[PDB]
Amino acid sequence: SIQCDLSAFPGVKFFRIEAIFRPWRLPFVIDTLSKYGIRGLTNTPVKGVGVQGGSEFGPSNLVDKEKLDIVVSRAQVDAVVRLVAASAYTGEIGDGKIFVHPVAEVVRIRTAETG
Amino acid sequence: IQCDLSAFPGVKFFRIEAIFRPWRLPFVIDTLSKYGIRGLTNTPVKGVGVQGGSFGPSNLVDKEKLDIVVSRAQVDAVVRLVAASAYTGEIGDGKIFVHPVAEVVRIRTAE
Amino acid sequence: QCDLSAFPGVKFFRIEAIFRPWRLPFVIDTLSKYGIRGLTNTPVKGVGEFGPSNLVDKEKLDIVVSRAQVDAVVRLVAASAYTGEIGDGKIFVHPVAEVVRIRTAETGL
Ligand SMILES: Nc1ncnc2c1ncn2[C@@H]1O[C@H](COP(=O)(O)OP(=O)(O)OP(=O)(O)O)[C@@H](O)[C@H]1O
Ligand SMILES: Nc1ncnc2c1ncn2[C@@H]1O[C@H](COP(=O)(O)OP(=O)(O)OP(=O)(O)O)[C@@H](O)[C@H]1O
Ligand SMILES: O=C(O)CCC(=O)C(=O)O
Ligand SMILES: O=C(O)CCC(=O)C(=O)O
Ligand SMILES: [Mg+2]
Ligand SMILES: [Mg+2]
Repeated sequence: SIQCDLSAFPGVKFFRIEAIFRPWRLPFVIDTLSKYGIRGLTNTPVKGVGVQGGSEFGPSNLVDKEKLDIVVSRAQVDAVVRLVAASAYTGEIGDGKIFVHPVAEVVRIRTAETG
Repeated sequence: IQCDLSAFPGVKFFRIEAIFRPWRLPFVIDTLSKYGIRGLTNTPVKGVGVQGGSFGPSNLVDKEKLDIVVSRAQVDAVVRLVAASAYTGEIGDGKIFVHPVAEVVRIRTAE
Repeated sequence: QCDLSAFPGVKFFRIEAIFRPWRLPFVIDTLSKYGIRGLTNTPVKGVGEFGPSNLVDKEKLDIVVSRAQVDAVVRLVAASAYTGEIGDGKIFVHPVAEVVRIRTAETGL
């Protein structure tokens, strides 16, 4: 099981899960998150390369990907990374990468509610 | 709004990322520009919050994102500015996230 | 010499550069030739009765690297995205907690 190392971020309450994967898997990934009860997410189309350099490389070799950013509590990181990795997986190069980033604060605009 | 940055001692810069209704973008940008905040970066995005949209990809709602990097001391004020201008009073107004930043470099004058 | 000392223990960092779109091919070429192991591109807009505003297209690169590579990569990006006129953009360095490769479940490294 995926175990994310958050030890260099003691006291951080919230993390951002940034998942970049094949565009055709977006509905699967979203269904898996919806079923788990995910409390929100943001989707952006991006382009990129990993270790294999696309397709040296140039802009023409960058490959279309879908990105999701999912801010979750610390306690939910591993579960959510695991769900997104499992849903996005095919077993071939280019299946994606997940970056976990620390978040200092969350503020709901409608209410001014923080934390 | 008070922002808890105690977990990041010694961090000098933060990124304020606001995701909000597209129609409020000109209001948010005007309020920030008038207050003297620069370096705004805008990306259109699609999303859901706690109510699960308008769930599947067709329930994702268009939103506008604005990212601004400020110093630690400026976070609370800039967060408040953004919140006040994005506000409408209805669910779906948006969220603001604050993120630590290690370093800032201006390309035109990089050493 | 990027000051990463408020991030003890953090292994990976994200280099985020926002710059003129016409410089994209050259930035990519430079990083490719130098041997970069990954990047992500996003188009974004800079913000240049309501006051007079203008949205200006820019290109964004996010490049996650190990600590040791941060200064070299920042230097190459700065040099390739430079024109010397006002409006060249900015580079930020952000801490990253974890990196997971989906195909393999491999983390870290
Ligand atoms: N170091 C990195 N920095 C920023 N973005 C990255 C990086 N590595 C990968 N990405 C992004 O994630 C996408 C998917 O990467 P990819 O799945 O090809 O990873 P990889 O490490 O090459 O693994 P694999 O060997 O399975 O292909 C890339 O197209 C790019 O958008
Ligand atoms: N946990 C999250 N992770 C990442 N993005 C999110 C998260 N929650 C909200 N967002 C982004 O912010 C947008 C606005 O969220 P919204 O304002 O609906 O927040 P909410 O917590 O549901 O507040 P409210 O009850 O006022 O609707 C979303 O459409 C999405 O793009
Ligand atoms: O993204 C792909 O579909 C293949 C290319 C790849 O894995 C890479 O550039 O790392
Ligand atoms: O974004 C909206 O307009 C309403 C939907 C919502 O608030 C949500 O999904 O959380
Ligand atoms: Mg790859
Ligand atoms: Mg909502």
